[PDB]
Amino acid sequence: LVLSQNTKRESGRKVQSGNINAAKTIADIIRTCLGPKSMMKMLLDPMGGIVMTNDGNAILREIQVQHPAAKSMIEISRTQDEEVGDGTTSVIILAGEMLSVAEHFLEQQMHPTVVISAYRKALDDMISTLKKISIPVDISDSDMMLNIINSSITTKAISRWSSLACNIALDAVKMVQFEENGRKEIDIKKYARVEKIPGGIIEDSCVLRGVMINKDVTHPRMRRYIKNPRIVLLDSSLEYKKGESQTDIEITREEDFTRILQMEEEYIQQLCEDIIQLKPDVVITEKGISDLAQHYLMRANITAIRRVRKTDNNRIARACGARIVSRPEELREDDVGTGAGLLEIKKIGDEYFTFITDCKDPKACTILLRGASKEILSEVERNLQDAMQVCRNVLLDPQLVPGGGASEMAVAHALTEKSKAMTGVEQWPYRAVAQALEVIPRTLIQNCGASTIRLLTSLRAKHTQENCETWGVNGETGTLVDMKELGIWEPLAVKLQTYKTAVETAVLLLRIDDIVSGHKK
Amino acid sequence: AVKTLNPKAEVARAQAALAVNISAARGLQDVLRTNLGPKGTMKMLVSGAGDIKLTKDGNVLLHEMQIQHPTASLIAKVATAQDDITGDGTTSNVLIIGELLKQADLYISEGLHPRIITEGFEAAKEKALQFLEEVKVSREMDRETLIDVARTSLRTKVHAELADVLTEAVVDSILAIKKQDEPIDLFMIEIMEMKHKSETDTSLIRGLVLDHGARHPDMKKRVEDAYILTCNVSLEYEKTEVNSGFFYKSAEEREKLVKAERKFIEDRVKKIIELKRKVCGDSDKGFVVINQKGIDPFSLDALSKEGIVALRRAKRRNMERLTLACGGVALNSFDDLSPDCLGHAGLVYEYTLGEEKFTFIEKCNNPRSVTLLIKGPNKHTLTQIKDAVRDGLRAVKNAIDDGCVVPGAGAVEVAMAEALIKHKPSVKGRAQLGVQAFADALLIIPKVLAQNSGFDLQETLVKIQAEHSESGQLVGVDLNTGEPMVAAEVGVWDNYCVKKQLLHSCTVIATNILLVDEIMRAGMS
Amino acid sequence: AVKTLNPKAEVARAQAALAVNISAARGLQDVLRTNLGPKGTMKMLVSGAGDIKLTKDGNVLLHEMQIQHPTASLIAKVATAQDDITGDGTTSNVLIIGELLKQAD
Amino acid sequence: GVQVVITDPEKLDQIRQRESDITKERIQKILATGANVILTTGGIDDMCLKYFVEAGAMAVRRVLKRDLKRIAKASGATILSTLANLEGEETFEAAMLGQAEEVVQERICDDELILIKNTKARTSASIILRGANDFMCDEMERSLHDALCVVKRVLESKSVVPGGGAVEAALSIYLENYATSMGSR
Amino acid sequence: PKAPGFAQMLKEGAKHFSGLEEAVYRNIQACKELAQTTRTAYGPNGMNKMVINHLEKLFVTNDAATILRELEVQHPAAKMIVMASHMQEQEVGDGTNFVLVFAGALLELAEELLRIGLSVSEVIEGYEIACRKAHEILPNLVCCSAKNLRDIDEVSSLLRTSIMSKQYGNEVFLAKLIAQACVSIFPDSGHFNVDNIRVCKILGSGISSSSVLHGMVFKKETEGDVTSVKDAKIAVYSCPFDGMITETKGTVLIKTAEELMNFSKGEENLMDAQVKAIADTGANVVVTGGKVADMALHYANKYNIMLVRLNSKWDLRRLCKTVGATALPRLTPPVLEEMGHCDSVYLSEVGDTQVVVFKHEKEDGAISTIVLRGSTDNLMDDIERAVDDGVNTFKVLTRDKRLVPGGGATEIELAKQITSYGETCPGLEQYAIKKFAEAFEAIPRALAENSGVKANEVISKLYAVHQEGNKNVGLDIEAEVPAVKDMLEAGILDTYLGKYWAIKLATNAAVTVLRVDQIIMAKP
Amino acid sequence: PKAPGFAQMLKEGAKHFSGLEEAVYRNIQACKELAQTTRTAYGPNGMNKMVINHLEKLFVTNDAATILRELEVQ
Amino acid sequence: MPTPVILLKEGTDSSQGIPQLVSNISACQVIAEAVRTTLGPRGMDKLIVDGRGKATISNDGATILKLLDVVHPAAKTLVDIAKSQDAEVGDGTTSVTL
Repeated sequence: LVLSQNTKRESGRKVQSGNINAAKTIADIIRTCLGPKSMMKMLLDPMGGIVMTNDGNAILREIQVQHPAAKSMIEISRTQDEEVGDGTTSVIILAGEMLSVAEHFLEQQMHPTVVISAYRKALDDMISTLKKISIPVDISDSDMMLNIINSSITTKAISRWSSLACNIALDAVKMVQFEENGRKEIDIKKYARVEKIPGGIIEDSCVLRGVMINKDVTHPRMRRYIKNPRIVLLDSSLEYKKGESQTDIEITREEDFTRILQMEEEYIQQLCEDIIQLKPDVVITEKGISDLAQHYLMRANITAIRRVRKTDNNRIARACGARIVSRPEELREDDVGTGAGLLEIKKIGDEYFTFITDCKDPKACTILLRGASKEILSEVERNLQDAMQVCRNVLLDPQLVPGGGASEMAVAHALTEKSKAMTGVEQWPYRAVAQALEVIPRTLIQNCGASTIRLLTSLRAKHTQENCETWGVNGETGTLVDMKELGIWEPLAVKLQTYKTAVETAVLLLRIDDIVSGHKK
Repeated sequence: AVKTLNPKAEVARAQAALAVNISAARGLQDVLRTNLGPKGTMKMLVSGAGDIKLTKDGNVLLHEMQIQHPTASLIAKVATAQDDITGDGTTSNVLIIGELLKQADLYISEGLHPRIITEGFEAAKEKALQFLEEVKVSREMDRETLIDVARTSLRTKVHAELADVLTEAVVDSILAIKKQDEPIDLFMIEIMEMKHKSETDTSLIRGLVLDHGARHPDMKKRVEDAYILTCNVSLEYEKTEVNSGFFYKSAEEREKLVKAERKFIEDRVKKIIELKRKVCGDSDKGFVVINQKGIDPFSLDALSKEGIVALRRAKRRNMERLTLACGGVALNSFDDLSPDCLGHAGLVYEYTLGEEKFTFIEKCNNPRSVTLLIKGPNKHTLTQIKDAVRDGLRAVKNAIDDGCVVPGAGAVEVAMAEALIKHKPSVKGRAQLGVQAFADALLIIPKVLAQNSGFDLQETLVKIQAEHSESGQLVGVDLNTGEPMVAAEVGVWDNYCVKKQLLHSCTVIATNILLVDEIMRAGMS
Repeated sequence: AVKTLNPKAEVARAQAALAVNISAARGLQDVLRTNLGPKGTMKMLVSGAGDIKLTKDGNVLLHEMQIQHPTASLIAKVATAQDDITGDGTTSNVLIIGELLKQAD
Repeated sequence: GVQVVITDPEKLDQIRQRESDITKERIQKILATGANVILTTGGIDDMCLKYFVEAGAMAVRRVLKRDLKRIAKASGATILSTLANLEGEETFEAAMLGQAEEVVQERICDDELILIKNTKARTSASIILRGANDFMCDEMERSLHDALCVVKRVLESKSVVPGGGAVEAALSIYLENYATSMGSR
Repeated sequence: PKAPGFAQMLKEGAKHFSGLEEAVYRNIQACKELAQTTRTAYGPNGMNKMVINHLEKLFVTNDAATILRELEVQHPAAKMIVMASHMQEQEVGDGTNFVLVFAGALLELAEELLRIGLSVSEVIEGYEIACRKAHEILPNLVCCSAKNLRDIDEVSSLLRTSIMSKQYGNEVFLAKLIAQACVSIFPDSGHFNVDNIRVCKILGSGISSSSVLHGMVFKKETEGDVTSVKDAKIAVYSCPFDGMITETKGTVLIKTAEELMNFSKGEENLMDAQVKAIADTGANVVVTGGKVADMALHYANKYNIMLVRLNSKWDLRRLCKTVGATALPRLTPPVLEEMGHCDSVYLSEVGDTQVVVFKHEKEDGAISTIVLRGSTDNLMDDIERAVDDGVNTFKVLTRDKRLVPGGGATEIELAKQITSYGETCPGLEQYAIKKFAEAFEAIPRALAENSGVKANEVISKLYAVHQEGNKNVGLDIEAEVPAVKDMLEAGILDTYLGKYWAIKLATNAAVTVLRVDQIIMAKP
Repeated sequence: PKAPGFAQMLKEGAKHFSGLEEAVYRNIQACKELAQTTRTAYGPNGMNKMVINHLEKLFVTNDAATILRELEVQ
Repeated sequence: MPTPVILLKEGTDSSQGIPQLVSNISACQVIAEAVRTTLGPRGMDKLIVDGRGKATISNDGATILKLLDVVHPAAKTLVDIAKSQDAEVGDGTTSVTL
């Protein structure tokens, strides 16, 4: 007994093949799921719930494994998803297939390092390739973005509802631009709140010029409908709060006890008049609310909400532009809840909701999702999440790529052009990666279900002519289609990290030679 | 495949899970189909805890029928949503669902790829809703109009007599509910139930009833004229929020400390009593108080010597109904006390039942909050009718909500069918198949209606499958002779949005349901 | 009902058992429909003893694919006659059978 | 342990008042210097958060102790365990400030991390890692971690040895001859 | 073999029932068990029964509801009919027996028509309409609507039956005291609340020695003296008898010496002043359940005062009304107007039980108490149980009016009348109501069973003698004469309302239990 | 969860394979093992190999069939 | 897999009628025999020790019966009577049983 006492170890080609095999599985289990003709998957969470979703990330984010590289592959999916959202429909399927041929030189007894060495060379040209075949686009033009978005969203079940989301995604995206960074304003998708409510229909869900609250007026006498209210964000509580120094009182005389009780009354009321002195209309706080003050604030006919979540308070603050306060005496009128086009609290059906509309030029907004069932809704927003995410990426770069595999073949021959001109042993890996690229349109064929081999050869044959690069594969006809008329258009950066991620996967798994278990720490 | 990845994992396959899911609903619809239709049978459930049901609304059944098949649980959710949307027809909704999927299966069983049929459904609903939109009957809020609709809905659950008794109360409530623009159904609707004397005598009370009584024998049980105190501030003792350790040195002070402690609440109650005495200088008038929190016995005694009715520990919503009842000004601070802040009632007594106490609010001049006091012979039945009640109300709220109305009893579905069957392949052809079954699936409602009614299905459908003339009518199936019927003439109706949402709900359910291939289960231990 | 007679007993019901058989046969036919036809594929069977098949005549397959559903075994017997009668289209018979009941259902 | 005992209720409001005003005045006293960036490994209260927003200020809570030490050495700041003076009053001095061209928090991998550019007091260097998975980054930094040391040693010792195993190639033989010198076993 | 298939694996282990089979058979059989379970129950000839609970506690009983409350049933509909009667007793009192009988017979007959193939729903309608008609014809049988509010003799004669019903042995005693009980209470808090009567069980001294007191009792101790006064001055305090402890912590703190001397002395001194101030009002007896200060009772003993201890909230609430005096949460103010006032109060020793006596004479109306004497507490529990049910009977008697003839006679008219309406229905439902009429035979039938004589000819004889309008003659109680007796002279009457309601509830029980077809049962 | 459904319980416990997946994947890999098992086998430069049988008998070998004969492959 | 619904809980025992009734009559007769010898100027007394080991002699059967922790119900009634009579008059409680 020597080493680690029942911790398994393995080395070399068996390890190499094993990682090769598992990824082949890993990619394979999803190859059905990309494309406008994709499939859509529903999952068992371990604790009983159901998630039905086409986006691969969550699928893999909902996958438990034992082999490591799969879990290693797992994070790669979620990372690009996190950074890019979609392509997760494709990136891993690219990834394993890259590995799938990547093995093919292992029997060639070629040391992987060079094979890596070519890869880093390969990606460099690839990035250079796409930059050459990218297309900048105006960002002010809405319709192309809408076209881009549907081009971006005509892959998920909301396909039937492209018009709504495209504008829906655009509107919220546009209205989030925080210019205090000079002209380096940055949008946020955490101020892009998403609210899913069942019932109703997709058509009923809409972008709200403001915020929605799953709470109610503390007191009936406060009005449930106001045009141009003033809103207060009291970070502090509204009631008497501990004297923090383990304070103590020793009364001796009778009136003292009754005196002090008024004093807390007095202390609370004190707070009330400080509030009213700014003539506010709406009271919001993350903590509780004294009803006795709430009597006072009722007495002032000033709308009040208690115990509201902080992020919403920020978005509420970002809705009406006011700034939150924890100090009623130090409350400042520059944070008057002005920027409020309409105040209301509707009844959704068994739930009051808070309706805050028509801010002048709001920066925060929540999207109201009104559908059939939350798992349906949750599926929707994931697609929405991707939809909005790519748009900001479009707002981050105006340069666009034609997808549909068109770009893929473009590099493919381009590397082939590189390949033949780059004589040496490394040449064969170089073309092989190009050989790897061709599968994605091919995969698209199967999801359509067409004669993949013939179409692919023709497409490559089609893309042998330099005059045409937008020739790609239609989702439904399964026919060669120039993209310009087809309009499936994509952010270049989306494809960059795609290949960037893809190749990173390759090298990382390739240097592996060994497995060690049972760390026990 | 991924079994390679995980041994303990479980996967299905495209062909496999597809059949499983359709098999799942096909079973699920089979059980529930007994119910919808007035002739249908409600079902009784027994908890593992031994509790008891007598229900018919499927959502209750689905929510309580312990099943594990996932699609059902998914279907359960939207059905619950529909319950949160309208309340009945969830019955039909699932019956719509599985039957569509069954008809859906027929074609894919012919190898048809489902993606095509979905689009057929997509087109199909559109034309249907297009028809659905135009065919709804714009109707005013005529008492009878809703009355029939209420009777239309309520018969789904209970005796013809029982709902008829129930029908009058709900509608008049509805009449006494609106501020002509916006109902919320929560405050003005009080649903309280007593195990008392009948099922039928369950009635609207023009006033309000409370779930508790006075805590003192000298407390007046009954008062002719009630002047109302709505409040929530505790008149129980309280000691201040700061650590405040006191001592004394004399037992005389100890008593002096006794009186001082009480003095604060002493003033509190004192403010009211003076107000009462400022208000009820007359002997005839009676003064009542309501607290959301509790009340000191000494305070109780304080009121007792003044013969003051007061109540403690009310649910946070009751005072709204109270304000919606007596126009009373619900307050916290009694220093700012005004007689105009008061509420007034024309009559109050208390009703003692069993061990509990129930309190009665009567004779608002213009009550805006009312109560569905439920008189009960049997606990489950109270629970049983209540669902029927809440269902019945939510029917009406949409019914008033929509200035239009759908004639019920599935006359629409044939109308849907004929119009939809009257659709050429203006579609790309292959979709006309899915449309055909989509239309085909729609006729289930009368089919099960006849089935639940026992009449032979195939012949009756053909019978009613006779649009008569230029007046090809909205013709229903008779629920007792299995014959063509004008639901409008006989006053059988339904909420348009009901018809609206259910189609939408089911359709979206359907397409995604057909659009899964394997059901994954690879979770942690 | 007869559970009163016997606890360890098992019984079905009209809709129930009916539903069982159609699914059994329909389930049965689905497996074999891959077979008949020159473009069809023969199937390889593996004995628990390790022996091996490459046949497409389902009679061997049915006779050798261990099933517990009785109607399927019921199907096995009549097919066993048919192969003893002619040998092919045994395939047809069962596919004929199930799809017949399918429409019947 | 210092207990607060009240026999005269009349000043508890004033008591409770000052409880935060001390923090408030400390906020005011430091702000009056005009300082625009602050770190505090200690906790930061929302009262302070509100006040700094009124200042439009910049603040950090719960920063790791070592980095702010690097910050003070970088920016020229003085890390301050408290406010004080050689005289008893806790005072604050602008001379304690640290200085740098521009500070931004930036969301990399959708997470806003704070950047410091060009402290004039002492030039600083930090490195941002980009990679595919968390598995890749934490290893490559170790190589980076080792990467620094070797160069540091080269800086530490202005002398080099050729790589690629020449050492023993020379050593083996030179010792091989040197072995014959001893004549022992 | 060994391999059936399932088209619905919906259930994780649960009971799906369907096909009407359980409805047509199992539901019916379950109810039929209940009938046999308590078939012997009703009858002046019906016999008592004992059970121990799941906690193994004896319960000798003649009432069905109590044993039904003692039965952990598991079948669904069984409980329904159980709980139906459960409220019915909560509604009327006795009847538990009968309605259960009603439950089965209607159930027992129903399946046969269901077995005969009549529509399940049609069964409801015929059962329903018959019930409504049955109610309709019911008042036409009321006789001797006794009116005297506050006589002993009328009411005792009336009340005898229910006591007779569930206790055949000792009616004469039980009525007169219970009649004494009803008369001793007037409408004081409003029309003789049942709770206005209190029951005390004392083993030993067999039942004939049991009596009723015009006041109230406690089997409780005392701390000072023992006296009863012709003019009793009763002191009532939910307040415990101690220096009024401020609920918040005032501990004495001293800063000089003499406070030690002063405090405890005054601590004594004011307690003397407190109790004296009480005595100044002449209060000779003080009551509370709360804690008593030792010096305080030491002072009360110094002042020849009586004390009461550890009583529950209900106990004071009972007593508070007895002399009509107010309990005082404030210890000091021995209010004259709110001061206790009794005929005589002392401690008695009965059955080796220290017993505090409130022997009272109350013209204004009092909630008196009944003394139970006899050996087996098990006897007491039922023997109170029956009297309690009689108590309801008087109150239910006191509800409205209209004695009606008991002893099955009324049921015989019902059947014939309902039979008579049956053929005037004509229609497929006619059999159901025809069966509906028939089921009422069970009562005298069961009565015959509990009489243990050949029923059917008695039924026919009762039929025959009922063909001449003889609504007052009914089933006798006699081995010698298994034919008939006239109830009116026998005084064997009953309540209109009790018969009225029990008819309805059993009706409701049916339609419900009849209503359902297929069931689901999760694993417990 | 914890309860998927089966459209065909035809099997009392056995392995049914379908979808070409085994053919396209599992069939191939097993074959690929055999290649890997004996890739070294032939060759003047190919080296011998030994295996113990189930009955613990020694067999040094370069001939594939004989060593193949020693493998209870499943 | 349907199952008939039971009436009450499993093992909820019932035995009815003459054989049921007589069993107690024997059981009562069983009781007295433990007290049969007891009362009498030349009568008898018993010793019973608890499972705790604390022995207890008695001549008053009611005391003996109280020691005799009965499991039969109807017999406990007999045991109750003793307490009543003992709470009333005392020995002959012995007789009372007989």
